[PDB]
Amino acid sequence: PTGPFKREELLDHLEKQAKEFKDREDLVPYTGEKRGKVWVPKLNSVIKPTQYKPVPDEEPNSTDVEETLERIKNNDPKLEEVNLNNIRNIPIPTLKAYAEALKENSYVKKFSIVGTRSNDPVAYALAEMLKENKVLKTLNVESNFISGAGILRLVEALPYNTSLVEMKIDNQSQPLGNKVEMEIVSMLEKNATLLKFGYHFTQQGPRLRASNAMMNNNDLVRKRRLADLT
Amino acid sequence: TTALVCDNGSGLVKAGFAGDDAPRAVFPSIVGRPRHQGVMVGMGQKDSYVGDEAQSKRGILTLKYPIEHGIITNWDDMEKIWHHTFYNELRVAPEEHPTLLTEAPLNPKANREKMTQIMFETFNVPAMYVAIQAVLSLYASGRTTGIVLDSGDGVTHNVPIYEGYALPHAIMRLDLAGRDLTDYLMKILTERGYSFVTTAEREIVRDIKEKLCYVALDFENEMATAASSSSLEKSYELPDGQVITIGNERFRCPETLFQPSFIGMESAGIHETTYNSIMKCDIDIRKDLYANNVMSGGTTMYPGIADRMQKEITALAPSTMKIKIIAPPERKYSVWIGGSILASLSTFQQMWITKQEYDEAGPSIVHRKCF
Amino acid sequence: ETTALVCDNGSGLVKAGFAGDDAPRAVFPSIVGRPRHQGVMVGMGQKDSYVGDEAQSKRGILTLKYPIEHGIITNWDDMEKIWHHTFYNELRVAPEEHPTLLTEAPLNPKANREKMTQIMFETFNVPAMYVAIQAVLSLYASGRTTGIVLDSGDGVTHNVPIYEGYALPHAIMRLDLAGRDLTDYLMKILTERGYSFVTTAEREIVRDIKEKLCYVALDFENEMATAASSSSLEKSYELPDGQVITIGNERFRCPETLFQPSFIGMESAGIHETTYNSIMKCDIDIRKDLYANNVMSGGTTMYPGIADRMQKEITALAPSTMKIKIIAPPERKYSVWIGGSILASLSTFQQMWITKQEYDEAGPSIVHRKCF
Amino acid sequence: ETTALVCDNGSGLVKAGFAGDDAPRAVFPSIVGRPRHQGVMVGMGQKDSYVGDEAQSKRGILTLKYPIEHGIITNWDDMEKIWHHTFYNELRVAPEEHPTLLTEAPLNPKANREKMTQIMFETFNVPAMYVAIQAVLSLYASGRTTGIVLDSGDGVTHNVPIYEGYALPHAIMRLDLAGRDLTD
Ligand SMILES: Nc1ncnc2c1ncn2[C@@H]1O[C@H](COP(=O)(O)OP(=O)(O)O)[C@@H](O)[C@H]1O
Ligand SMILES: Nc1ncnc2c1ncn2[C@@H]1O[C@H](COP(=O)(O)OP(=O)(O)O)[C@@H](O)[C@H]1O
Ligand SMILES: Nc1ncnc2c1ncn2[C@@H]1O[C@H](COP(=O)(O)OP(=O)(O)O)[C@@H](O)[C@H]1O
Ligand SMILES: [Mg+2]
Ligand SMILES: [Mg+2]
Ligand SMILES: [Mg+2]
Repeated sequence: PTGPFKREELLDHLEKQAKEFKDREDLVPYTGEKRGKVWVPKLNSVIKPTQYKPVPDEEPNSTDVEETLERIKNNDPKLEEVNLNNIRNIPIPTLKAYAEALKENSYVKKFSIVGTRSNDPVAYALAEMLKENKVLKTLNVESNFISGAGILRLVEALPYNTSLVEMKIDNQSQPLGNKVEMEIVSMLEKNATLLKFGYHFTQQGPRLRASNAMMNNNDLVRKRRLADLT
Repeated sequence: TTALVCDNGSGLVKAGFAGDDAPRAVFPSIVGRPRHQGVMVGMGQKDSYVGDEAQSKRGILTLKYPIEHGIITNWDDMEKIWHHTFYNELRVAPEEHPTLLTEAPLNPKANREKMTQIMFETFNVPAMYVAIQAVLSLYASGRTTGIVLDSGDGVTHNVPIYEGYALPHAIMRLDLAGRDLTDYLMKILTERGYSFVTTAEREIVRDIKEKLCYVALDFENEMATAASSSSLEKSYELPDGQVITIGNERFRCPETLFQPSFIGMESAGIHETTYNSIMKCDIDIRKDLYANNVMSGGTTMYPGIADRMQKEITALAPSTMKIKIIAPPERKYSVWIGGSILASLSTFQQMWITKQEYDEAGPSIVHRKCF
Repeated sequence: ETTALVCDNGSGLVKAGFAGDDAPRAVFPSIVGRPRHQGVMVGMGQKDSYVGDEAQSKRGILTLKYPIEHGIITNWDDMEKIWHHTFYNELRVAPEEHPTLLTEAPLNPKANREKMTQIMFETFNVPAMYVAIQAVLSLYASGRTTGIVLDSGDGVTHNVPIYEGYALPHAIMRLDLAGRDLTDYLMKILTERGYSFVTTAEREIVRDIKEKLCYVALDFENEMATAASSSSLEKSYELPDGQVITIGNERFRCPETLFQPSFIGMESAGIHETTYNSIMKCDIDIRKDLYANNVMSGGTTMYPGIADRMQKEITALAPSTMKIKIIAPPERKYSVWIGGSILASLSTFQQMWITKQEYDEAGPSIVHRKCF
Repeated sequence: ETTALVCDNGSGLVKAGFAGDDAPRAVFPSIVGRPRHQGVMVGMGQKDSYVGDEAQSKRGILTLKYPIEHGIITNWDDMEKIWHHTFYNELRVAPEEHPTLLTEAPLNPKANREKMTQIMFETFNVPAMYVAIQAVLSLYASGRTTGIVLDSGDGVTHNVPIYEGYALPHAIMRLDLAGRDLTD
């Protein structure tokens, strides 16, 4: 329209505008005058906290995203643990590529993507991956920006999966919603394999349904440990 | 005998006459004092400025906000705002007119007492009353039951109300409102290459906010549309004739209300605080709360905010619920409008605290009257 | 030869140590901290959490969650993190060669006890474990057999009366009002003086203010009038960033919610009324013995005005021909743990453990037939 | 008109109506509700107390008290409120021209019956009133003369045996365990 923004012209105009508005002289001055009736009725020490024992920091996650993705694509036998926690600026197609590559990988048993700003496409892709992959044991998607729809799709993948034992989904940026929570526990009652589900429920109903489902699955573990004892 | 209605907010004073359909005076809440660019505070020259004058000579005036997050904290500067409101904006003699004031949710007892003391002892008004903002909004809406979302320039509250009895334990306050949204819009315009960091430019930024921003129904879809095409962009003509183009800033800016991490602040969004407020209220009355979500205040004026709120509450609540969001077009001054309906009633005459009642009872009467 | 472990997992704090001692070895807050969603600090290459003191030290970039709400374990993975931290990081011990004693509040879900047994036997596998009621341990630490225990912690406040070793479960009372509610009320009422504490890192600051400066008034209205008259009850507190705040009546308005729950909108009665109602629901011939043996336990009972106030209120409610005695020892914050150390040291208790063979044979349901 | 009134004030419900009918006209819960929160909206037909169905409908902001506990009237002002409601608001009748029949559980205190008589004759003044045992009425409705009645309501559970119209008071049994205890 008018080309590149000329900030100096705007500032000059604004200052010109300000110069031309002088104040008015119709102000009744504030003197603090009381015109109504005044009503008449008829060792210190600053304890500072010091519980913060400064346990040291760690070392930033040195994983090479490209190299690791290449190893997962190559089905590298030496690669069992993939930890992509707290790595800055991982593209959404890169995470989707990770999820696509993990479908046929025979060797990665733990996968986590905490605090990588992952959203619903990533969760959808991971959901698709979980229907096919038969080796992955641990999935941690905590502390991201995945909505209720992504989580729903994830748990809708669970009856086509018999290998995952831990799903951590807690501390998403938005509450999942009561309706979604109901469909989630409903799906949890239709899988006998998952042993830990990381999520702070809001409603006591699904909370207890989930608790009973997990106790049931662990008791199936107990009973098969008892039956195989000759 | 005509009553006055003064609604003092964090950003704007709205003041006028009971019975009118809109406030006659609307002006910012900024006390402006001489700076030290040259010499000290000159004696005899006007030692303070309010509203428009303080928003004009801004460059040489330290601006203050006497009310901070809806609570009166500088009583001298409050009394100043009030004096200027009576004498220099409405142009009335206060002793001839009953004056209705508003207060924030969960305003401390001592503030109500001090407000009462100032109204009777300084300005010698014949009568006064103090009504709770959110309650006035629900009154104006025509209902006796609902949860108010009141969001202005400085503070947002959720106030659940059932059959005339508000619920103090369930009120939620979020310190995120219009001024934060202006700051965020300024930041992302600076990011795009429009560096509006002067106090002069601030007005322009506020105008862009009030005219071109909207709440997206599905944010990430909108972001993809804005990245994939120019179909959501708008031109804006600046006061000097320059024309700028803005894109996803239109809907990134009010998204902060739903996602406060955009400005750092780790609080829940207004949909989550709304839900949490409802969940602190007893199981029985909850259903009614869901059916009467009333939006009040200027920061609820963004197009599309009702549909987005409807979606988030719908997905956050049990499916069986009837969810309804009520967003009157006149909600920007609805509090004032509520006051206008309030004083105009034939039944309101005996509700005022009179001067004689104050002179007999003292500060006490404000709580010991209509609570 | 194998030393027994005593672990008390309350709503707010974990007190863990070895049996036969006098004080717990590890006392740490029961919180799990997770990364903030603000992308300020991404460089910290951790796993996915911080637990305990480490979470509290780094709280400026963390979101803090309590795994237990109102005495009920709501998240079990975070509970596993707490137990792993208190076994391997704090006590510096290997769990497979030490029996474990755990505690539970009365009128809790059965599933909580079952899953505690299941987690202790299948993930942190112990030779034996035993679950006990907290008020029985408090009475064990008090040295007597008959009494009514008011145990108030971070999530629950429960009254349990016991006469000659027999408990009366129909007179057990439970009130969901404890230290965290008082912390929230203090956060709400500090906004009256212009101080704004909102974030979970500032909640710990408010908790410290409550632990250091609050007390229970003997008469509420007289102390309010005294505070309104003169500034003799006002104390100053220094914030971590060097700011100094002054508080007056908020010192005693905060614990007064324990006697007037309607300050936070609850319809229930105060702790004195609840204690009197628990006494009146028992048999007539044991009430006298309950009157002389009011036993206070828990960290919420540590305010320096609460015994005299409770005695005054209960003496007002009870008949005038009765001796009302409040028993408030100085070490009552860790009475449950002390009782657990007493219980785990008895020679007559060693046949009441639940071995791994019994758990394998019976499953996670023997905890009702073996533990009270 | 002189058409007698029949009112049954149990621990949980009030069943009131006119004699000669088949079903009670007004069946409403025996509760009194009082507000516990702070009122902010003036007027709007706010009451300082609520009785019956109105208290049950608005129970989310009220504290509900039962005037009768285990068949014994513990609060008398609330009982006067219940009787005023069931005379003037529900049955829509004037009490001074209708005899009243009231019910009482066995083995109750005498003071309860005395104060019921005093209130019915000095505040809602009736030409006549009569107090009857509930189990005798239950046997009356069953159509027979001999039987043992187990009457269990909201506060009491009592057994009364009657043979050929003669009652045996030494075999009347009373247990303070009923619906409210099961609710608790
Ligand atoms: N059309 C609009 N779009 C977006 N924001 C608006 C619009 N109109 C007003 N606002 C914002 O609302 C604020 C006015 O709210 P106000 O009525 O003063 O609330 P209160 O006084 O209760 O705080 C202004 O500061 C402005 O930033
Ligand atoms: N000196 C004190 N004064 C008042 N309250 C205290 C004090 N010390 C601790 N507390 C409170 O006690 C609570 C926990 O006490 P305790 O019962 O030992 O832990 P838990 O509830 O986890 O079993 C904390 O929430 C804390 O606020
Ligand atoms: N269908 C039902 N099943 C079980 N209990 C019921 C049923 N209907 C009513 N009740 C119980 O009956 C009690 C009151 O019964 P009733 O004897 O008619 O009233 P009252 O005890 O006041 O005379 C109530 O406490 C209620 O819990
Ligand atoms: Mg306003
Ligand atoms: Mg405890
Ligand atoms: Mg009956």
